[PDB]
Amino acid sequence: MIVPVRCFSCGKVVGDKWESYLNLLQEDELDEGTALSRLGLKRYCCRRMILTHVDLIEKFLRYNPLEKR
Amino acid sequence: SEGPQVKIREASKDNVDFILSNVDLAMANSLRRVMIAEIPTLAIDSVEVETNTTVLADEFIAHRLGLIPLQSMDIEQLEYSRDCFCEDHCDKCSVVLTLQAFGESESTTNVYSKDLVIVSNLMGRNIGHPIIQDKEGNGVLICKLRKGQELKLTCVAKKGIAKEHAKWGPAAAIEFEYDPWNKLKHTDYWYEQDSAKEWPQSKNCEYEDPPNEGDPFDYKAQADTFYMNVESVGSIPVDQVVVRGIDTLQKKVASILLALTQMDQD
Amino acid sequence: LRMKHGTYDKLDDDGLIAPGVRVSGEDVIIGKTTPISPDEEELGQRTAYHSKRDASTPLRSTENGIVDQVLVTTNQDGLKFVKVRVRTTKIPQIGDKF
Amino acid sequence: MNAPDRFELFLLGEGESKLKIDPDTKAPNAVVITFEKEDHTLGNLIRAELLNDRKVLFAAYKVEHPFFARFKLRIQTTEGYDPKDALKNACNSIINKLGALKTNFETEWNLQTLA
Amino acid sequence: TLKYICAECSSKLSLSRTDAVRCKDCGHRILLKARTKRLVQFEAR
Ligand SMILES: [Zn+2]
Ligand SMILES: [Zn+2]
Ligand SMILES: [Zn+2]
Repeated sequence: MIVPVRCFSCGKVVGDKWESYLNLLQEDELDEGTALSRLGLKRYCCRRMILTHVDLIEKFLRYNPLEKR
Repeated sequence: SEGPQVKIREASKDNVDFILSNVDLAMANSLRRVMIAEIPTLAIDSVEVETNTTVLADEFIAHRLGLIPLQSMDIEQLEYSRDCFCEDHCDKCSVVLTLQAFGESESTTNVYSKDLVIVSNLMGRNIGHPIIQDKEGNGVLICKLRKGQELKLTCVAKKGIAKEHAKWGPAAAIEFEYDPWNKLKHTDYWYEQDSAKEWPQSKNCEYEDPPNEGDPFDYKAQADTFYMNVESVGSIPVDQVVVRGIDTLQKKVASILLALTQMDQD
Repeated sequence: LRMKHGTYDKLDDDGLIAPGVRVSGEDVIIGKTTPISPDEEELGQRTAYHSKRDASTPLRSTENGIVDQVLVTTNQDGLKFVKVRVRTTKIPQIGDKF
Repeated sequence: MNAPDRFELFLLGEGESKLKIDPDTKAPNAVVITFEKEDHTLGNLIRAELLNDRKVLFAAYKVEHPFFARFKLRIQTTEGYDPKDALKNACNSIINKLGALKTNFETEWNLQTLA
Repeated sequence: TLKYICAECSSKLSLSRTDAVRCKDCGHRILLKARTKRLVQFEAR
C-alpha cells in the first residue's frame, strides 16, 4: 500500500527511490525502464519492486481521519 | 603476501567489484555467506508507539522501521542486548531513536527516515544515524500523513546479524562468478541448436583466455579466480562489508579452535 | 459466577478493551454479566454475593493480536451493542498455501 | 505458533557445548564432531580445508536437518595422526589464509582512490 | 468518564454509564473507543 523499504529478493533499499521514480515519469517524461535504470535498479528483482508497486496509501489518505487532533 | 589475492576492478560508495584469486571455492563461498548473513549491524528492533492516527497499522510501521538502514560503523563498540546487564536496553547495548510527525499541512506530509532523531547518548560512537543515499536528502519514505494525523513513537535499535532477521543484513546482492568459459565443465549447458550461440557470454569472459576448442579437458584444474561484486545497503561502507566478513569468518574459525582447546585441556 | 479463566484485567470500566491494547489467547475483550436467582446451591462455590454470572466474550483460543477499533452504538431496537476489531500479522510460515 | 526463535541458529543453549567429539567405530582413527549453532558456511570450509591435508583419509560434513543449526563432521586420518590435530591444522590454515586475504583486500582498497 | 470519538464529526466526548451512546455535537450514534494511553511495544520484525 506504500512502497516497500527494501527489495524482497536481495535487500536493496528501494523505499527511498519511490518519490524520485514518480518525478522521472511525470516531469522528465521518461519511460519506466529508463527511469528504473536511472535510479540504479539494475537487477529485475529490484525493478519489479518499484515497477509493480501500487500506491494504495494515496487512496487510504482520501478518507477523513477518525481521530483528528 | 602469500595467500588469497585481491584485484579490485571497480570501487564505489556502495559497490566493490573485485577478483578474488588464489583461493578455494569453499572459502570464497563462505566469505559470501558470512557477508550476507553474519556481519553484526545496527537495526531498529523494538518500536513503542505512543500515537498512531495514520492509515497504516502499528505493526506495519514497526516492520517498515526495522528495515531502515542505520549507520553501523562503530557497531563493534556496541554490545548485544542479551550480553548486557541492563534490564531492557541502555546506551551500552542500544540506540534510542524517536519519530514525531504531524500532518500540519493541507497536502500530504511524507514521513521520512531523516525525521528519526537519536535521543540516546551515543558516547561518541558512529552509530544510529539513518542512512541517506538520494540527492534529495530525505530518507526512506516511512509513512504519509494527511492533515490532522499524528505518528509519535520511540524505536530501540539493537545490534544483530541477518541470521536472526534480514533487517540486519548489509550485503544487498553479492554477485559471485567463477570459470566464465566453463573450462571446468561445472555446468552442462542446455541448448536447442548451439550452446555457444544461445548462451550469452558474461562480462568476466574478458578476464580469462577462451578455450582453444582442440585442447583436452583439464581434469586437474580447480575452481579459483572468483569474480565478486559486493553491494552495500549503506549501513556500513562496502569495503567494511568485505573486511568485516573476513573478520567474522576468522572469528568463527578461531572460536572453533578455542572450543577445541578448552575441551583438550579437560 | 462462572467466570472464565482468562484475564479480565485488560477491560476498562465499561467492560470494553481500549484500542491498541495487545490481546493474547482466551483473553476477555468484551465483558458482560447477566443477573441470576439469588441464594442457590450449585458447584459448591455459590454464595449470596454471587448475584450475576459472566456472559463475557473471550478472544479465540489460538488467536492473538492488537485491538484495532472498538465501536459502540445502538441497534434498531435501541439496545447498546459493540464491535471490537482485532488486528494481527499473518507472516508466511511452513504450511501456508500459495 | 510453533516457530522457533531465530537466535537458536547461532546461540548456544543451556547445557549445550560448541563441539562434541565421539569416536567412530566404523573405521579406525576416525571421529565424528558435532558442531552446534553452525551451518554449511563453516562445514564446507572446514571440510574442503581438511581435504587439502595430506594425512587425512576422509573428511565429510552433513547437516542432518535444516531445522536445526548443527552439522556433523567425520574426520578419518592416517595412523598416528590425531584427527583433533587435523582439525586444528585445518582451522589454523584457514585463519592464516583469511588474514592474508584481509591484508591483501585492505591494501588493494587503499590503492583505490575513486571511492 | 471514558473517552470516545464520534465516527463522522471526530469530536472527543466523555461518556459515563447512564449516558446514552450518541454524539452531543452531530448526533451520530456510532462512537469509537479512544485509543489507549499506555504505550504498546512492537517488535520491528
Ligand atoms: Zn533486488
Ligand atoms: Zn544494556
Ligand atoms: Zn458527532
